[PDB]
Amino acid sequence: TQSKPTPVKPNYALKFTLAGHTKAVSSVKFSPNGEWLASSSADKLIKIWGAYDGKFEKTISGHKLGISDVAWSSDSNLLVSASDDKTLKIWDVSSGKCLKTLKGHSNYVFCCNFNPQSNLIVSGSFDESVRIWDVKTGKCLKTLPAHSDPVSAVHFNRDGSLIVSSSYDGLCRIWDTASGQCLKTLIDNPPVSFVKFSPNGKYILAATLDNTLKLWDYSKGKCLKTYTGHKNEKYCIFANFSVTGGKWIVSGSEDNLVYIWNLQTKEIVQKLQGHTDVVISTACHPTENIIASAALENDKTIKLWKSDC
Ligand SMILES: COc1ccc(Br)cc1S(=O)(=O)Nc1cc(Cl)ccc1O
Repeated sequence: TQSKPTPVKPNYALKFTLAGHTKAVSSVKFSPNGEWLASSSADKLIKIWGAYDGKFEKTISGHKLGISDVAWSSDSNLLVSASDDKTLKIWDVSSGKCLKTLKGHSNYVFCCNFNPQSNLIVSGSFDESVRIWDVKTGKCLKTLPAHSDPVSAVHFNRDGSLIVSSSYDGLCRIWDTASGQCLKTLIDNPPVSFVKFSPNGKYILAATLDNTLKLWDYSKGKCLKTYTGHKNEKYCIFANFSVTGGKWIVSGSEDNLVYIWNLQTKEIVQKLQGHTDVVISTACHPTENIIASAALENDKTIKLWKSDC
């Protein structure tokens, strides 16, 4: 009498629009505890918003130029941001203040993430390097000469033992965190604009600037699934796994829509309309069927969408 729900499609609908940034939004992320959404922007600001109701909570300031990415610690108490001012900053969310400024990159910092233990941060920069930083001291532990063009994404796996990086040089590389040495290079060679590890730890989801998302088994070098129909030839647009309800892949797009695909069949199951510029970033809530999306400078808003499945 116990049955398994299996949705053909979700029904995400617009619930709230979050206004307040004054330039393009660059990233949105839900806190691990589900309570908050953080956004970053070219306007040099981080904003915090209620994850369930969209209500503005606070602004966090101090970078001297625009910000490309922001990421939460596992306990939801810290943020790290990556800026054009060549630094990362670690923030105490409660106080709103900067704890540490991570100095060492020689050009814009584009991407960042804590490891799950949250004692480390990983960054990637226009300077073509990946850096690994100690949270407690705020100092650089390792500099990896990772790529030969800007680094577009960095992500740790679930125990922090591996980092995956992507670059406009066309490569995805897997690094051993403890030693900094490369375990594998995945290779046409179109620019890779986003990558992250999959929920089961075995795959990487990679976006390339040829309008294509691919799910790769990184150990076998085999592409398992491919998702198309969206537009992505210019911007580094995040992609997500939606793990709370039906199994979906989510991404923004240069045609101003959020795209959602069936993980297994690869068919588009919904397109979310409402933004008025490129949707550069999307995020999926960790426990509820909620999506956040954010757009470039003609729009400058974040939208929260909710589904029943
Ligand atoms: C547990 O893993 C999840 C869970 C949710 C999602 Br959305 C993706 C993954 S996965 O990408 O890591 N594994 C996977 C891949 C395919 Cl192609 C088919 C079925 C799968 O469970």
